[PDB]
Amino acid sequence: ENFQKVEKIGEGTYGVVYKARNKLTGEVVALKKIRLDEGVPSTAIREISLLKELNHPNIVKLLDVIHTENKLYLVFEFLHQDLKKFMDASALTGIPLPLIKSYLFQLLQGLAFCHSHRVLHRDLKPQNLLINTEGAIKLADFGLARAFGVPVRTYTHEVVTLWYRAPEILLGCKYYSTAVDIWSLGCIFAEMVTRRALFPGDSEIDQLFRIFRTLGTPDEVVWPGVTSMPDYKPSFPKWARQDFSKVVPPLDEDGRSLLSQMLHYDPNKRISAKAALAHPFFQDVTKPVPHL
Ligand SMILES: *CCC(=O)N1CCN(C(=O)OC(C)(C)C)c2ccccc21
Repeated sequence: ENFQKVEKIGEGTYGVVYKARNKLTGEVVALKKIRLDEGVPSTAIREISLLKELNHPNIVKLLDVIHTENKLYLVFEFLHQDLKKFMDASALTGIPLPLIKSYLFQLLQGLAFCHSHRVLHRDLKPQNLLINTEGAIKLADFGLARAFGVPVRTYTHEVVTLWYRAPEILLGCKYYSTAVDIWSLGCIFAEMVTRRALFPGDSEIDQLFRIFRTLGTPDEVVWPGVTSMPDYKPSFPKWARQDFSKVVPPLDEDGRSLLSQMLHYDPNKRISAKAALAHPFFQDVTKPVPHL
């Protein structure tokens, strides 16, 4: 083939991922084979084709797409570590706040770009945020969820995490607005600051109830229309809202204000990526070099 395996990077949502070298250019890449349940779906065709052109410095670059033997191989730029591993590596000391702020600022730039082209991620999580040794962070697998769907289990039966999923998806609404990615990024922001996942649910109802226990059980006052969501139940227990001061210490008041806006229940109220970039939390943002 055009690409020689270097080693297995891991299992992805849709198939195995290898670090590979392009024979002709000598470039090293992450090669994702997409295994689906007849030919590639025309939905997958339309979506993947848009992704080759959706280029930004905070989006992992899709270098090429090979479609052969009725299967897709997506060839991505290679980055050496993900945020999940970097957070685990930093658990004793935590990621320094100026670096958290830089990462959040760059991720919001990537989101602002994709959202302005009407593309969303829908499955943001620390595993698909990739970092280099210079200070950049990039969104991986952008757009793959609309192209292929989000499965309950991966092809190797691993459970797809619910910890970053927005409440409107958990309540069964099948319209995903760009707000779903702001929610996930807010959860990741809180996790970087506190060194603990914010809502580590292990089932859809456990995920919802963890959200409710922190933010209050939603009602029509805070989220007009919530009681019309397909999976809303009037019998959900009523929990009161906790103050964010207890949820993300030692984050400052600007950071807590930004977080609360990214975690509004109503997707119509939730801050957009563009507005979030103008928030005073980023007034003193810098681009540090990480240790790793
Ligand atoms: C999943 C569809 C959706 O966008 N919905 C569902 C209900 N909803 C809403 O306002 O419904 C009426 C009260 C107008 C019937 C709502 C509200 C906020 C966000 C998303 C939705």
